[PDB]
Amino acid sequence: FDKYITVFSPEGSLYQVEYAFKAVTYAGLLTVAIRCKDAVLVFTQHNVPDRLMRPDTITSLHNINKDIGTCITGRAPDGKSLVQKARQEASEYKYRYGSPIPVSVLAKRVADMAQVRTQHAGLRLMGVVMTFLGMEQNDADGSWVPQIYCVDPAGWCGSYHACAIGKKQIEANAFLEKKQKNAPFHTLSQKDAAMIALAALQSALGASLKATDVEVGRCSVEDHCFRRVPDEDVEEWLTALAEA
Amino acid sequence: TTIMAVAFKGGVVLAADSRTSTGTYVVNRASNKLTKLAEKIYCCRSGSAADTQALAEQTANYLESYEIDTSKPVNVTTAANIFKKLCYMNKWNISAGIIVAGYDPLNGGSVYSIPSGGSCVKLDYALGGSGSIFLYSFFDANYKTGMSKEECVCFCQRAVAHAYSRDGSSGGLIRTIALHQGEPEDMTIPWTKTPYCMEKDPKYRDLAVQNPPFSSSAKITVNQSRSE
Repeated sequence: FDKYITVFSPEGSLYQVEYAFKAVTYAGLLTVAIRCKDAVLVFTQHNVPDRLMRPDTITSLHNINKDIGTCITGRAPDGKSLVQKARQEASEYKYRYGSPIPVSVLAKRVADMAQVRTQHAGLRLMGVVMTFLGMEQNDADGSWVPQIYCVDPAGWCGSYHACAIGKKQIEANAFLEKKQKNAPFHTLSQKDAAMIALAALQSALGASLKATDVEVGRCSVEDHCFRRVPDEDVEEWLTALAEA
Repeated sequence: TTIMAVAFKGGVVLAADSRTSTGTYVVNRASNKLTKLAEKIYCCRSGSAADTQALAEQTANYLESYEIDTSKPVNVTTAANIFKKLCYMNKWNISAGIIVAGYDPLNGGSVYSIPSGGSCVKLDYALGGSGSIFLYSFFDANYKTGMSKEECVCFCQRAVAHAYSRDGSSGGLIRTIALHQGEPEDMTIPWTKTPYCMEKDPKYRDLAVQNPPFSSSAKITVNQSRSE
């Protein structure tokens, strides 16, 4: 009964929330995000099993507006419904206050959408983790700083230096923890950050990657916009890793 | 107000004056009536400042959403259609004449006119505002298709100067923007460097003879300048 709707079990837990988190791994893909000195990057597996599928129509990355990107991990159509609600939110904010929504504010608004379904009966929770990426401005000096914020099915909202989500996330997080001990990720260049993210994917999947197996997104101090990184730029990061 | 847009080979030029007034007093002498709707699409606004600011902002909001949903840059015809619908649904409660103009790679440079009443007409040039009435004849005599971008900027600057020298409700700066496949180019001419005004035209230097001195003849000569 506690297994079927949002009420508490006797130990204080919510089972539909636990099960919505297994939906995140059931989908079978892995994502990694990392923030370095001047940028934020996100690397997700591009799976095109069927040889007849048109690869440029399958994506886990989307723009919310010009300057904010998302990566969906988990049940794919659930994630597309949250992309549409986030788009609507960012456009209401701009009408009301006359400026584009900051990435920390947007993440909190989507986290509230999720919490409402853990507390009202009759609508299914969405079985996804949404990762949001963007640059944010300081009020002191006016300089811009990259951010990563993740939102989970319970309505939790949090910021990271780097994060792995999906199948074998436990092993990929362990891996990034080790690498962090050498140098904090905010001192690293793009290339060094990228070599750590690609090495973590490979280590956890237990395989070798070509450029066509990963899709990558980026925002930077140089160009605020969220943009897909070209396959040629990724090849050269993988080449650089294969050497060392 | 004097606004206009003209097509050229591969784009458009928009132009305006900078005055906002309550009839006989100037509240702002440096308004900006060329309003951005998307990277390469602008409108020109005439009538009630409050109404045109509000409908431009709403049209821009809808174009930004559309562009994110399709992942492509929008066409001029889509901006004109959205704007037309807002002007037509609210026609009894607003005072607005709009011109929408811009560049897109499907149709090139395009100009649309949306006058009071909410009609939508696709043209080679459009005029609007109180000052337009002074320019119908200027274009009928001196406008040609196929001008270059620099010809067209110069022509529109001259056209705006002629209208504002005769219309009391127009004046101040001339603002222009040119939209084509490259980057947008804005320009502001100050009144002191205007290409035409009555005050510096030599055929209006000498004063009319209205006040001739008391004389023994009916011949009219000069105005009296000193007491007898």
